[PDB]
Amino acid sequence: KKAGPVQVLIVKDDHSFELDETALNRILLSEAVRDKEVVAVSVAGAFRKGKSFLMDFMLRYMYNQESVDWVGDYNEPLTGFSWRGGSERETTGIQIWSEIFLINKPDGKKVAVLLMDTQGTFDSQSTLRDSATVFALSTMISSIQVYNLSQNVQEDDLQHLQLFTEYGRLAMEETFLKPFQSLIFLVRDWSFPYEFSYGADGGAKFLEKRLKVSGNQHEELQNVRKHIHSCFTNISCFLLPHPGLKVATNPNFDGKLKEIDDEFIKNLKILIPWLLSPESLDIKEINGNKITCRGLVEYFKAYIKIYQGEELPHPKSMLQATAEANNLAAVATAKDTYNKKMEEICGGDKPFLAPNDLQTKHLQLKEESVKLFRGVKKMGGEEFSRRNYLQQLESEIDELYIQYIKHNDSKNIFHAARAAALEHH
Amino acid sequence: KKAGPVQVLIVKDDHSFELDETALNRILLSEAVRDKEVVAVSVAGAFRKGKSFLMDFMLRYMYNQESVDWVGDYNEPLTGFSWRGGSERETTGIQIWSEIFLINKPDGKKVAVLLMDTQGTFDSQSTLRDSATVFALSTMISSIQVYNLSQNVQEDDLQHLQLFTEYGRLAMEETFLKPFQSLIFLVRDWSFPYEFSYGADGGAKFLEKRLKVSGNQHEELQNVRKHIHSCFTNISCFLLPHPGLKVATNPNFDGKLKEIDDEFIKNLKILIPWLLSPESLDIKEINGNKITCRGLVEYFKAYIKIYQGEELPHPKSMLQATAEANNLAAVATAKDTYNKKMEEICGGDKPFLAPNDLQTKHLQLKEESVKLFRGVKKMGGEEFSRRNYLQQLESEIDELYIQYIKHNDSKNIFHAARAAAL
Ligand SMILES: Nc1nc2c(ncn2[C@@H]2O[C@H](COP(=O)(O)OP(=O)(O)O)[C@@H](O)[C@H]2O)c(=O)[nH]1
Ligand SMILES: Nc1nc2c(ncn2[C@@H]2O[C@H](COP(=O)(O)OP(=O)(O)O)[C@@H](O)[C@H]2O)c(=O)[nH]1
Ligand code: ALF
Ligand code: ALF
Ligand SMILES: [Mg+2]
Ligand SMILES: [Mg+2]
Repeated sequence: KKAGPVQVLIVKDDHSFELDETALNRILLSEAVRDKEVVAVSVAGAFRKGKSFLMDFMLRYMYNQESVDWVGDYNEPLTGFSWRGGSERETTGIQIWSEIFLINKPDGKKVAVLLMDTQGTFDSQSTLRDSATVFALSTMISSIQVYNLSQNVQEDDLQHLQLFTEYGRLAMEETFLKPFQSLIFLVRDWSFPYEFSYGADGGAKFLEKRLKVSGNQHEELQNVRKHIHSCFTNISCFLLPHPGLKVATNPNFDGKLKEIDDEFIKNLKILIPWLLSPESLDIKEINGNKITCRGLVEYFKAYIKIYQGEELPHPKSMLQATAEANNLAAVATAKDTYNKKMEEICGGDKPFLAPNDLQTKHLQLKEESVKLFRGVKKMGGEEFSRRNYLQQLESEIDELYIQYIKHNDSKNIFHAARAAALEHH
Repeated sequence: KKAGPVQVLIVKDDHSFELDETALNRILLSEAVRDKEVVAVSVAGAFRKGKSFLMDFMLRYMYNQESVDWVGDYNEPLTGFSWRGGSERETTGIQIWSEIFLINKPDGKKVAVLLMDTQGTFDSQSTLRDSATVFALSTMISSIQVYNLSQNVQEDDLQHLQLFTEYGRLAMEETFLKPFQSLIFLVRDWSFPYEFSYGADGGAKFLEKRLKVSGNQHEELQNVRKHIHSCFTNISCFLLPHPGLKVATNPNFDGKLKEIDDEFIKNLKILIPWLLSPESLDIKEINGNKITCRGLVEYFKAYIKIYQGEELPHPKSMLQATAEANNLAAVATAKDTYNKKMEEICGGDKPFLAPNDLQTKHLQLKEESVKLFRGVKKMGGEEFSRRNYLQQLESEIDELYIQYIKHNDSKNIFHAARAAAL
């Protein structure tokens, strides 16, 4: 059996997740690797952006780093993880390479290298939770996360990175250390080498500016950068040239280097050993402990079990989350107002109210609190409120009303009995 | 007296917005155009994606429409709205062309055409509110919005469009009609003509598949699409080839067609008249009324005034907004828990409680509700909860306690004169 890609995290059609433990155990629990300290390299980011393609050049280096020309014969097609053109996603879930690479580090340590390829985020078959779970899991498992971006590092990219890494952090053991190790902002099709050079040095200068935290920036900009810095012990950036229009657009392209732009190739041959050379391979650490292949299986099972449950808050889009916050805040105000107004008429220090007098004032105050809730301008507007929050508000007000019923009754328990006795009299 | 770009929506370093009303009035209130029905064409989308570059080719068409060679001499630099390479944003706010084009529609109606160029969203200096205000205002003002995207239409693109259009709808008057008119998904650097042909027909098939609502689709995917369809009376899509690496990467490139990929040019010459030909020009309508240039000016002013205040909720990042929702929900659960636990000992059907016992049970139940609040897993971290919600929750529980003191005291009454009489 030849080495090949192995699907380990499956996303089902109903957006539930399954770990193929058998497949994962077969690769990571073999006698040759299971007790080896593990290096886990992942690539993640927006879909359809060359992630699998890049990983297959990483495989070439992993297999041929001892040869003079690891990058390959210029007529050799690019194989391994499945990659292709087209606007529909190819990789789903998380796949790993079936052959764990045993690599000697300069300090004599023999480490196991795992390569992890991921479903691109934001394809139109996936919920936000699907995309967040894949990104979070790949970040939580990897010791090197290659965050693959197109053309630029935009503010929505940083917000997505923040959301996905937060989602990962929420599923992890509490720790005083940073949750993750190495992040690489890999910018595909960097177009401004005259501004910042292709490679890791122009990348570092670009990203140093782009991620810099200033106490004088708007807190929204500050906090996304603070978050990202807090998550990773090392953050780097590599700017890659466009690979040429043949790579991007020719359907007959199959990965041959003779059809890839030369400056892309030069930088690819710098990028890959920079990421993967024996010196650069950071052993995976979780909660301050170096992890073996066997222990990584355990964390993969632990982490996925959390995401298969419902302990964590659901990832929400900007509009959904803001609409919910807007509605939650207005429900609280409307209910608080109903409470305070009811206290004015049937608080503990107020006289007993006849039941239909209490009912009249409750119905009026309930209506006033519903009109107040409805009047608050909220994202998603009236339709989202009515379907998801109005019934909750009216129901909770009703509950408060029944409490006030009992409070009020307590002040004159014989009201109805005495009334009936007196009506006869 | 040369036409040029005019900054009308000014964005300041403090993230405030200013309308240059003098400049806007000078352009759209002149005698020749003030009473004409207006067509407003905007381009909007992520920053650094060639929006101003595109609009400058729109300018060439708008001036040289009658000519077969409107695209220009192949040695002519591209001028108009400022465009350039570099990773840092150039256009800010909203600028318009100072010359309003007068066009005869096929039915003989003469309309005024306004061209709007916008600050790309998500640049490194902008809050989400900044980006949403620009995108929403340009959508609310334009009758044709070219949503300029790079390479593909991704689900986050649809979510951004939903957020920005929702933010626009929030500032508009209630209506029984769709709020906006024409939207064009312009996919720059479309790389898969073997899957969907370059141009409008390939774009239509591609976008139809992207925006289709299906019954078996997760409702989160359904809902963003239903929103987008509910917002626009016409949604189309154009797939544009990459312009060539020189356009993308050469710092001396200045817009000469001779340095632009011929297949890009071929589709560009189809795109611009497809967008801007007299038949294509959609007269701006707001809530079912066609708008004039003078009417459009008032809406510029009215809409920005709404965004300049705080009547509306602010757009927030996914994490910020989720953290707030998570904490608001946990606060409500904590207080609701305290309420129901207090009802078990001081509800109307419970006996009078000695004040010291009530205090002790309050203190315990408050602490339980605070522990509940703090233990609930939330986005944003424990410090966000502690700094922004914990003390208010404790204070609100303290207020509820006082209500319960009064309910409890009502159960221990003694009237000395009544007792001595009894
Ligand atoms: N524009 C561009 N295209 C690339 C690059 N690298 C690979 N491609 C092309 O991008 C497409 C998607 O590749 P793939 O690895 O399957 O993307 P993935 O979905 O992110 O894994 C293929 O057609 C590749 O030839 C790049 O750096 N820039
Ligand atoms: N890749 C690519 N670059 C383009 C395209 N159109 C223009 N450009 C380049 O994009 C860069 C930014 O253009 P500009 O109009 O200032 O972008 P804007 O910020 O969206 O207004 C310039 O270097 C243009 O030469 C396109 O279709 N594809
Ligand atoms: F679109 Al992909 F791996 F991100 F096929
Ligand atoms: F980056 Al821009 F106009 F969107 F300069
Ligand atoms: Mg892939
Ligand atoms: Mg611009």
